[PDB]
Amino acid sequence: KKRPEDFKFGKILGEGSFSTVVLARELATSREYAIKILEKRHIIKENKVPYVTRERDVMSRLDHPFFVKLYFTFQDDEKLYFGLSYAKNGELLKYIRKIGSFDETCTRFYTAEIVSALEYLHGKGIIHRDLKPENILLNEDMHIQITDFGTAKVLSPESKQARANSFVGTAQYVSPELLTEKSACKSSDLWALGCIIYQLVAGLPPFRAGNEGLIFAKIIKLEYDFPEKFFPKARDLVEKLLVLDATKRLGCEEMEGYGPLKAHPFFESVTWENLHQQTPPKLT
Ligand SMILES: Nc1ncnc2[nH]cnc12
Repeated sequence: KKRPEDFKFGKILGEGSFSTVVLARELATSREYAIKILEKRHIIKENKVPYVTRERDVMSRLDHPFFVKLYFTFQDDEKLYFGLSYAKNGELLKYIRKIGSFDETCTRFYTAEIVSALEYLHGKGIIHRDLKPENILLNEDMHIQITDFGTAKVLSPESKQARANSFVGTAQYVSPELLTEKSACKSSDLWALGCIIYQLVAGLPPFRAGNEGLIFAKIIKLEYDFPEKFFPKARDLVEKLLVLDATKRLGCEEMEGYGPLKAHPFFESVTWENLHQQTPPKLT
């Protein structure tokens, strides 16, 4: 292949430090895409080529309903273009802020979608490393579409790699092992999941401060509290995820993976099959 003139560009969906995402319609098919556009001069000058390459390589591996899809890539002299699925309802974070928190049914449903997504991702040997509500988009049907793969890692199957050495993430969601051991693992995403479940119920993530270093100090000490009213089985689940030892988090490989996590009592009423076809509960 496609070229820019094959599309009609509409509204700007997002502006980042080195990318712009624009809604577009492909003329020959009438399909809508979110097109992420990178200016080559800028990505070269600012040493972002590895992250752009990583995003393309990781997204090309993914095929599951709970991820943003990469349908095509093309470039011209100035720019690289990634054709992505359009998530019309934007970031999960927007809904947390607006409603303040989610009821139990909605927490359960969205948590189950995230767990299903992570099961798929980790089953492919990929760590996200920057899981957070801003990176969990919502499609027109209000199912999740996880994005932001330029800081993800494909663990090498040939070496049975478990640990990744790049320092990436977001302070509120970063795992203690990355801070203290300088590496992340698949279980690092389970720590982020714990933060996210907490945030859905309480309205804010559990380790928070106006300076990143203050957050790091709390993470490494497991310094957080629950508000007095927090759904008890969700509290139990969070306490099984926000564990300093990454080999002791429910869902991790050392604990036999996603079957035991899906078996947690908080999920007793979830039907895991065809979750992407179930009608999400309305957010109120
Ligand atoms: N795929 C997408 N859909 C909607 N907004 C986005 N912002 C970044 N990627 C997006």
